[PDB]
Amino acid sequence: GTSQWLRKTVDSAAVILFSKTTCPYCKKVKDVLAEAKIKHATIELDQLSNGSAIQKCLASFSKIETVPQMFVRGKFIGDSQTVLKYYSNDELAGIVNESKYDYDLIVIGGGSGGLAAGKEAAKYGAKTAVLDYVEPTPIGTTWGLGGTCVNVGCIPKKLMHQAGLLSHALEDAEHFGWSLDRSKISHNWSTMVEGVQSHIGSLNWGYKVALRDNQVTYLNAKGRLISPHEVQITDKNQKVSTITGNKIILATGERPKYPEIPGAVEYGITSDDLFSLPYFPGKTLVIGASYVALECAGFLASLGGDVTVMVRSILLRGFDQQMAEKVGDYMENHGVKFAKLCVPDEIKQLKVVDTENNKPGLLLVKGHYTDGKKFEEEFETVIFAVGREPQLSKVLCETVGVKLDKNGRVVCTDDEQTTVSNVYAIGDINAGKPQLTPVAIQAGRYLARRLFAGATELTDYSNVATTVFTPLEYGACGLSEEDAIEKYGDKDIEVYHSNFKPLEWTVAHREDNVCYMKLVCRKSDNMRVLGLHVLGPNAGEITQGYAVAIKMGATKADFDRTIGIHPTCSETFTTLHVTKKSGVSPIVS
Amino acid sequence: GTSQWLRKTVDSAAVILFSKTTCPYCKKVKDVLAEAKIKHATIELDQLSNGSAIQKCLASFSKIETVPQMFVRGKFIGDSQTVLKYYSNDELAGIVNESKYDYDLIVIGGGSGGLAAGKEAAKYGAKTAVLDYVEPTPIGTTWGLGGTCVNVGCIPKKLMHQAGLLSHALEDAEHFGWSLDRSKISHNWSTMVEGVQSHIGSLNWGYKVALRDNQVTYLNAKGRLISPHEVQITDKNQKVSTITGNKIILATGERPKYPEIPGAVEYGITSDDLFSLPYFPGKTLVIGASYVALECAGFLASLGGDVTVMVRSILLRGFDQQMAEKVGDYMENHGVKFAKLCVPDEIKQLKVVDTENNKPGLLLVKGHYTDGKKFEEEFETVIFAVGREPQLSKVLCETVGVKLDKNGRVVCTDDEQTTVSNVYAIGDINAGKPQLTPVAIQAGRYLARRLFAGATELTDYSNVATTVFTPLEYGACGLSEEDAIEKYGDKDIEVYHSNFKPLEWTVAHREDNVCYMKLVCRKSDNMRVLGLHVLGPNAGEITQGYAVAIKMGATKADFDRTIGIHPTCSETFTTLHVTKKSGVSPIVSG
Ligand SMILES: Cc1cc2nc3c(=O)[nH]c(=O)nc-3n(C[C@H](O)[C@H](O)[C@H](O)COP(=O)(O)OP(=O)(O)OC[C@H]3O[C@@H](n4cnc5c(N)ncnc54)[C@H](O)[C@@H]3O)c2cc1C
Ligand SMILES: Cc1cc2nc3c(=O)[nH]c(=O)nc-3n(C[C@H](O)[C@H](O)[C@H](O)COP(=O)(O)OP(=O)(O)OC[C@H]3O[C@@H](n4cnc5c(N)ncnc54)[C@H](O)[C@@H]3O)c2cc1C
Ligand SMILES: COc1nc2ccccc2nc1CCC(=O)O
Ligand SMILES: COc1nc2ccccc2nc1CCC(=O)O
Ligand SMILES: [Cl-]
Ligand SMILES: [Cl-]
Ligand SMILES: [Cl-]
Ligand SMILES: [Cl-]
Ligand SMILES: [K+]
Ligand SMILES: [K+]
Ligand SMILES: [K+]
Ligand SMILES: [K+]
Repeated sequence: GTSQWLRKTVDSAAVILFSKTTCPYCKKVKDVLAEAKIKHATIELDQLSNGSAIQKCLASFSKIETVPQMFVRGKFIGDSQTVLKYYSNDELAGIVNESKYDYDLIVIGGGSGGLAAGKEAAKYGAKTAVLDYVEPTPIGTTWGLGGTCVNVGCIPKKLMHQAGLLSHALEDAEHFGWSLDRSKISHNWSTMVEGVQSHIGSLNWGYKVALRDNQVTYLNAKGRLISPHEVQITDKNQKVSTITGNKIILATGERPKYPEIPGAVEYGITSDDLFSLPYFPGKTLVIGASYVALECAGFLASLGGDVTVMVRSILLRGFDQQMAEKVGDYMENHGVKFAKLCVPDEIKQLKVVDTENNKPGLLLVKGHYTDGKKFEEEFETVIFAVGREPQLSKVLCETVGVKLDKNGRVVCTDDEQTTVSNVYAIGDINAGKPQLTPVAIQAGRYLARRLFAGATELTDYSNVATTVFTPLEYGACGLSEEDAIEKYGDKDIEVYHSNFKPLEWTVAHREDNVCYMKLVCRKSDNMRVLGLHVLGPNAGEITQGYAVAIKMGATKADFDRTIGIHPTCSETFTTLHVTKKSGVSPIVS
Repeated sequence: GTSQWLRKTVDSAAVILFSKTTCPYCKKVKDVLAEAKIKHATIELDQLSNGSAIQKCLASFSKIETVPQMFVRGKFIGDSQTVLKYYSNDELAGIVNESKYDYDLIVIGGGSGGLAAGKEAAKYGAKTAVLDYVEPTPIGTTWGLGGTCVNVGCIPKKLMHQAGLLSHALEDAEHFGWSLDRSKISHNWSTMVEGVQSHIGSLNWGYKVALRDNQVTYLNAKGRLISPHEVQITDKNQKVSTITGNKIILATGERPKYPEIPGAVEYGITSDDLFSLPYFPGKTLVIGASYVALECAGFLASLGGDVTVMVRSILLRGFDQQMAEKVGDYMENHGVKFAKLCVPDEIKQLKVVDTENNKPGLLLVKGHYTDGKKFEEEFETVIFAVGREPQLSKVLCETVGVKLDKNGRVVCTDDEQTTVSNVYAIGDINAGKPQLTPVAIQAGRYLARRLFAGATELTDYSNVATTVFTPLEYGACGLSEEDAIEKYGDKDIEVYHSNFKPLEWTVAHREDNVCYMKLVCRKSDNMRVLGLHVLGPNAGEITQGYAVAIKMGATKADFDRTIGIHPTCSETFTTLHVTKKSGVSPIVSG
């Protein structure tokens, strides 16, 4: 069962060397290639279970079983003697560039997955193109290379979150003996946005150069797949040309949804517009209850905003709801208001945005609660966070035969492969996968290795940790309590929980018994940890490490036998004893 | 194999119930005991590999193989019919108190290990006493129940560390758009100490109540083992009485050493004195280079102190020295000066401490460098951090026949047992163990279970993670790079490293490529992680989780196959690719 792979590897590899670590002639070929700046895949037969078998099977393609053996785009070019010849003749350099296609890999979308998968392909000799185009938001907002995370996501939102937490640090400082008057300290939104944008601008250029450095051809162009190897590009001048590629990776991501109600698109904004917004939003309504909505509501309120969240049903749908409710209660006792069981019917305009004076406008939101009562209040700014969607109607002609699911997302096999043999899909557009930056990065790299370096390792999308950067952070890894109970049954679920108080909150006179953690375990499987959950400061930092134990199948005994680091929030995970079955209080003393 | 256990368990258990989960009369006995507020051990025979064998073996002690079966201090009390009889007659509270000894357990020392081991013993019906006495420092400083960590260690030092970090928070705030000038903001030492001591006072009281609530007899008394079951106590009035215990746990910990040079004891202080000090130390010398010395130097400097560290040899002896050097370089570019290769010869006094105005005095430190050159500078305050030592009775433990090693520490087996069968030792006095609070707690609890609840689980003292709360924190778990190379050979050691920059430092205009992490792995064992090391903010929070993966034998492949959380410092451990062998640079950029 080796030859299936060898055909797949040889034919799709751009430049590949079948080698050994202990082949003197394999060393000479490697050394030379590096001097000619010729990048390539290297598969070392002496470090594979099936080494013998592959040597004998190469005979099909090369007519010989020796090492080394260099291939270019499916074609055997030779052993060490033949490659050195072409080098001293200078015909080698032009041989490794001979391709049917302009490009070994075209990547449509220069975001988290695209950039990762392009840079990795180029490491193994792939003639690579990244296409990126940021279609503007309704009010005109646009941005540079990087994707959602870099420009309008993880990066700006966490920096603003940090702006938020420093507020409490100013509070905490007086109690820890510092002589500042927190009451006479205000926040300048423009100063903050200047700093955030400055950093994004440098990430934009950083990514431009990363591509240039690794000989990846960046085109600032809308790409459209008109057939399996043809990509139709459209540049800033509307100049429409075609470029050919062997392997196509779709990596186009998603954009914010707007509710289908009058005034939404005209008068309100999304996350896309928030992170470069030139004026303070002022009195703000966030419509939606996802991590984006509460993250944004949280930081706006911490920067002295008047913030209301309108929630259709529940907070953080898809997350453990005990933890979701605790996140919401924190925000509610710390200045964020909620309109529960409420939807928007209409956005009406009272004042237009004053670009002259950097003020926002003024809007009237009409809505209604589930019992039929009316909602009617003024807000300076209205942020929709009611979901994100792909639009491959833009990007793939429906006639190419890439099956999309009911929600517009690409249906892929376990190796990111679409219904077209040479076309792949990664990141937010890959149906069913968790919509996270690190997941788009590991998927994109691991795919590029499989295409261009004969790797077999697939991405593992299971037990992917997360962190919601609400004023009080919520980290998690694996199943919500409710999901564990549905899958294994209540009699098979043991839940260990405890409140805690960060030592930093003691002198600072913050709350006892609001920070909280639990382990959802499975009795019949040695109390296997199915779910880790924590609400407190630096939840991401706390949670991350445990993701490795959970991947490895950590049991409750594994948490117990580990010794804590003192003093930390994290340590309380090493001494949990109170079960939900016991009814004993998780408050601590 | 199993009757050996049953003898050991039944004999040493205070109150124990041989049970099953699906025994209706076992439920009735349990329910009743809980109503009578009678705490006890429960062993469920139907949840053990060896269940059948234990039922048949009870016949030696009880004359029967039924469940349930209740025992008190090695005496069979009865089956369910006999126990429900004794309950309705009210003879039952009587029967569970009968003891040869005043106490099932005396614990000498009410610190991290002692308090943990006493509270746990009482959970399983043990008649328990905790003795705690704080001998005052040379200047007279003293404190409440809780031990070194609570009053003089982890708690006050991290709170002062937090005071330190908020300095940077004030700086970072201006850049994130907040309208304060760091230059017009100073720190009040007394305000800070007031709040820290307030918190310690609440832990002092908290611990006193936790003991009372669990029916543990706290005695504020110097305890002394005069024989294997007899403990001689001496209260604040010098009233010298004796109390008997079945099992004795020594948990007396350590106190600061002073160098044998003139003026050290008279004119200078230690960590014990610092955390309640009524005046800002001002221009300060720390002698020593341990985690205490650099932790204390770091926070003093951050609170506008003029701080110098005198280092005999290297920073953080016993820790990975690449990481130790990087911790020191941070402190050096952030206001801490170092006198390298230097020892103190003399502390001379120029002014006495000004108790009138709560300012310090003034001292002259005379010392010398390893090349022979002189050292002479004025300091307002001089803190010794040159080691801690067991203050254990040095001849008494001999009279009793508890072997101490050459350094004053108790030589124990892997089950915390001393050379006297009924006497145990836990925490910093236990020779060879890591001197850490959570290690003292785990030791104490797991021992109390083994004595009073028939547990067999030992403590695992290996790969116990640490965190040095230097202004830039250093977390670690397992072997230093140099220790791994010495044990396995350099050919077999692969080291993955990378610099990083916290996103929080980007708008804040702090350093690129000073934060640093590495994984020391073993090539011949699937790149098994032998050591994780990290210098950045929240190092303890970062490090903790990985301690569990390493305990379970995490490989590099295990870190790679895990997906990162973005954006965090921790995630950079899920994508390390640069080896030290390759010579490629650790430096990064977005
Ligand atoms: C507000 C917000 C906060 C988030 N916070 C986090 C977080 O903290 N942590 C986390 O892990 N994830 C977070 N995410 C999710 C994360 O941003 C995404 O999972 C990730 O960016 C998606 O990667 P991608 O490459 O699939 O798509 P994207 O990063 O969206 O990249 C797609 C790119 O392709 C462009 N494009 C579209 N069509 C074409 C075309 N035809 N031709 C060329 N280019 C095209 C798009 O405009 C974009 O530049 C957040 C998302 C949002 C919206
Ligand atoms: C400055 C400093 C900072 C530290 N920071 C940390 C940290 O961040 N994290 C960490 O894990 N560890 C830290 N440690 C170490 C930690 O404090 C110790 O490991 C821990 O205190 C050991 O607990 P123990 O029970 O062994 O002894 P202790 O906690 O010291 O308890 C011993 C107690 O017994 C009393 N005693 C002694 N003899 C008698 C007697 N005959 N009768 C009655 N009472 C007696 C003593 O007065 C004392 O109260 C720090 C230590 C210091 C000095
Ligand atoms: C994820 O989007 C939703 N899925 C649902 C599934 C079942 C029931 C309701 C649901 N509501 C939403 C989005 C609206 C909301 O979150 O209230
Ligand atoms: C434990 O203290 C020491 N251990 C050593 C071990 C081996 C060699 C030298 C040593 N010097 C010290 C003394 C403190 C110091 O390191 O400066
Ligand atoms: Cl750009
Ligand atoms: Cl609860
Ligand atoms: Cl500084
Ligand atoms: Cl920070
Ligand atoms: K759009
Ligand atoms: K706590
Ligand atoms: K533990
Ligand atoms: K970084």
